[PDB]
Amino acid sequence: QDVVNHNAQALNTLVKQLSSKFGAISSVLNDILSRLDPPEAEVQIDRLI
Amino acid sequence: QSYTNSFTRGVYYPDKVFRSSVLHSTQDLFLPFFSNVTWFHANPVLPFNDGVYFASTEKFNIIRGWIFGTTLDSKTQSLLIVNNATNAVIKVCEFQFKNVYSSANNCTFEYVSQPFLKNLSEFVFKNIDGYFKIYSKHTPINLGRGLPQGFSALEPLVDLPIGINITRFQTLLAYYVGYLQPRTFLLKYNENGTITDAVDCALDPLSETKCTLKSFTVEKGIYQTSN
Amino acid sequence: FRVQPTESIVRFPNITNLCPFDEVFNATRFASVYAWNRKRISNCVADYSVLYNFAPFFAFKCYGVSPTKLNDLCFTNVYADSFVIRGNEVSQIAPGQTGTIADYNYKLPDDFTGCVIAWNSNKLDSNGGGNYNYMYRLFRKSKLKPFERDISTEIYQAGNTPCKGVAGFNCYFPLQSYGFRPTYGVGHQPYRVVVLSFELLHAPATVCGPKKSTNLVKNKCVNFNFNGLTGTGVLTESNKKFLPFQQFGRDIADTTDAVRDPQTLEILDITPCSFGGVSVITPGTNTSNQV
Amino acid sequence: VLYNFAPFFAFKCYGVSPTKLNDLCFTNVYADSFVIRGNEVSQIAPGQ
Ligand SMILES: *[C@@H]1O[C@H](CO)[C@@H](O)[C@H](O)[C@H]1NC(C)=O
Ligand SMILES: *[C@@H]1O[C@H](CO)[C@@H](O)[C@H](O)[C@H]1NC(C)=O
Ligand SMILES: *[C@@H]1O[C@H](CO)[C@@H](O)[C@H](O)[C@H]1NC(C)=O
Ligand SMILES: *[C@@H]1O[C@H](CO)[C@@H](O)[C@H](O)[C@H]1NC(C)=O
Ligand SMILES: *[C@@H]1O[C@H](CO)[C@@H](O)[C@H](O)[C@H]1NC(C)=O
Ligand SMILES: *[C@@H]1O[C@H](CO)[C@@H](O)[C@H](O)[C@H]1NC(C)=O
Ligand SMILES: *[C@@H]1O[C@H](CO)[C@@H](O)[C@H](O)[C@H]1NC(C)=O
Ligand SMILES: *[C@@H]1O[C@H](CO)[C@@H](O)[C@H](O)[C@H]1NC(C)=O
Ligand SMILES: *[C@@H]1O[C@H](CO)[C@@H](O)[C@H](O)[C@H]1NC(C)=O
Repeated sequence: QDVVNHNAQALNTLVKQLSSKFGAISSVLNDILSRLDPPEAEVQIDRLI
Repeated sequence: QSYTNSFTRGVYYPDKVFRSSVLHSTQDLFLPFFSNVTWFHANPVLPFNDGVYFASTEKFNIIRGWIFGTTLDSKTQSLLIVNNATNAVIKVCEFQFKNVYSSANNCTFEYVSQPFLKNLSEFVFKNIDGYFKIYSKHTPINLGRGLPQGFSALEPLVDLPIGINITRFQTLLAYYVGYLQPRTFLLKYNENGTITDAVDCALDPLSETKCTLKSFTVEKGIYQTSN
Repeated sequence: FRVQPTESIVRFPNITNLCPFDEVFNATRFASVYAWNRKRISNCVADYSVLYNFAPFFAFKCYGVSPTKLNDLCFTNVYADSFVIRGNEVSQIAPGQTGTIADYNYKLPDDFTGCVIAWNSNKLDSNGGGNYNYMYRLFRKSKLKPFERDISTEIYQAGNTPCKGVAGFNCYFPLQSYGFRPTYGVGHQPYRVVVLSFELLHAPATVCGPKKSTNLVKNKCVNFNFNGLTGTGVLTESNKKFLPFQQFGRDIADTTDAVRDPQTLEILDITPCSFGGVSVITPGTNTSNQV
Repeated sequence: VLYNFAPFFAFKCYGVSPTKLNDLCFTNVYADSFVIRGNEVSQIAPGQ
């Protein structure tokens, strides 16, 4: 049970990390693409990356 | 002007998002569990603070409106909600009350909707970033001290995009008044998306443990909570 | 590999009211800097193209958004702040700026998102009245907080001696009027300035651009744009019981998995299009080239 | 007292905030004074 719980918890944390901003304006890449031109989108995309 | 225990009353859906069978942690302005709420059997002007929880139980519809604002005169804008047997109207005019209003001038925003109002009616008023948010709920209760021990969430009644300044409020004619503090709550969404239970993470060590474990049930042991 | 989307669908509500940018921009008299006029914009179709028919503006500077992308975005609400300033001071209308106008008359937030548009007004504000009497606050005890208006005419007490409400030595009048004249050079010409501040996410979107609403396609991998919510996936009938105030649903991982159609008011479940790894099974190339 | 000497149009501080000056201790200060043209004032900055 501990092995199963550890695997599930690690996967859940990995998925939850996609909701973080990491200093960007948004955590959704499509919003960055649809709101900003490339020269300004690069900074936010790199911060997410 | 007595005091009463708030029990678990004063929980509202913090956002429009739908969730089913989840335990979700939200940091927002809430009414703390088992808090002291003022009880009036009559209506002086009260401070607004961060937000207001309001509860009424009259069957004669004596309570028919609220007034919000800083000066409550024509000097500054004063929000005014008046409910009558057909509808509920909302204005932000500058008024000069005397006791409806002796004079009204410089109206900016108006709104008309279904009337807001034993049958216990609960309301939550917040004023944040130029938005006045009203949450409401109506529940069947029985006779007693007041504010029963059950749990019921307050659905978003209305939102007003009015950027006004509010520091005090007053009611217009047995009602209960409480204040909201910034708290972290753990809400439970059942299979149908209805908030059925909540945990106030600052109530006691057990609730803090429940919030840390993100669960409503805690197994036997020792758990390292906040420092 | 990944299943590629077939179609793209946009679902916007029946709102057809044009946003009142005409009255905001085509106003006979703009307010002064210290009393910048703020108007709320909501529940309308924001066609920014008409803004190009009102002025050949020399500044269209947008923060947090691109000017060409405006017609394809949905906003929850917009603040339109209008005033008249001097040309050389236009650069002070920006986040993280220090100056008399920036700190004492109109201040923008650090996280400000929106646009600023300034255009020429010599031919319309070089006359008498308030046009020549455009005023602005020159002195203040502390810098203005973002989105704050102070129209008080208090005498600024520079010295220790109290002023008692009377202007005198070290007792100045902060509200100083402009001297806009047609004879002045480009360093002193008057410009009309309008600042649009957008609010995204959170509340349901009610200010959207001029984007047509297409048909609804189900059980196909498609791109969907639901009131600015952009995504790719498969839309199906859902058994989720959305409450009347609820718009979209999220899972445990907080990924949008349900959405309410703005027009038909039905609940659609969203499933990501199929993907996965591809593996090549092969005997050694010494044996055969079949895979 | 610097606010009693001039209504300066530029008070630009690098590495410190102007409002925080009254609450800081410095080991020593260099005061460099001159007269320049207005449009050239922007040239008085690091990396110019
Ligand atoms: C409520 O008030 C009473 C008396 O004013 C006090 O004894 C009690 O501790 C208060 N309750 C809370 C939760 O503070
Ligand atoms: C609201 O009014 C109070 C007093 O009436 C005042 O102290 C406060 O600064 C005001 N806030 C705004 C945003 O106007
Ligand atoms: C309730 O107030 C509204 C607001 O003016 C009014 O239109 C309506 O007629 C009123 N209802 C009754 C029954 O008077
Ligand atoms: C109503 O608003 C106008 C416009 O700002 C103002 O001139 C007038 O003085 C206001 N009314 C009162 C009684 O102050
Ligand atoms: C209490 O009032 C609400 C709204 O006025 C109503 O929906 C509900 O049925 C009432 N409860 C009872 C027991 O009548
Ligand atoms: C959820 O709703 C369905 C039908 O709407 C009902 O059958 C079921 O009992 C509900 N579940 C709960 C826990 O209320
Ligand atoms: C403003 O409106 C008037 C009449 O409505 C029109 O004559 C004028 O050309 C308009 N100007 C602009 C810049 O739209
Ligand atoms: C939008 O208009 C269509 C056209 O008939 C109608 O079928 C639909 O119900 C309308 N929806 C809303 C939300 O107004
Ligand atoms: C400079 O000093 C002289 C005399 O000491 C005084 O008259 C003058 O006002 C001062 N000017 C400033 C700007 O301090």
